Amino acid sequence: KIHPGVAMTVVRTDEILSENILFSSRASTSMFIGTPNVSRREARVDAVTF
Amino acid sequence: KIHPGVAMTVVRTDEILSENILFSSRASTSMFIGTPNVSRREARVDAVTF
Repeated sequence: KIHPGVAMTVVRTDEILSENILFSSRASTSMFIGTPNVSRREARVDAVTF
Repeated sequence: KIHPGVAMTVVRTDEILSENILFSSRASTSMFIGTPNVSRREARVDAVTF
């Protein structure tokens, strides 16, 4: 336990799970929404999937 | 053609084509019958199979 003639600096990164807030003003972003589309995958004997 | 000192027993199986009679009583089973339905399977360079 003798000190050599050179000192050190240590560096280590740590990770946090954090819970945030988000403010957004009124009427800030504008959206344009379309009508959706259907399409049927071919017939499976017991069920049909759209 | 001298007898070796041991005999042998030979086993064969044989197949017979035959006609048959099947008797089934009255109302022995219940058949439930669903509607027939169609779906495409391939499309080759020339034709389409269903």
